[PDB]
Formats: sequence, C-alpha cells, structure tokens
Amino acid sequence: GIGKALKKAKKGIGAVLKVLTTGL
Repeated sequence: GIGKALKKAKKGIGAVLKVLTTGL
C-alpha cells in the first residue's frame, strides 16, 4: 500500500527538492 507512504510524504515534500539538489 504505497498510498500510505505517498500520502504522508506530502509533508516531506520539501525534502524532494532538498536532496534532489545533490544530483541536480
């Protein structure tokens, strides 16, 4: 049930760009 992690990940969205820089 990935829908459980993706739903909560909404709060950690800011992290989707914080680390994304390490490779971007």
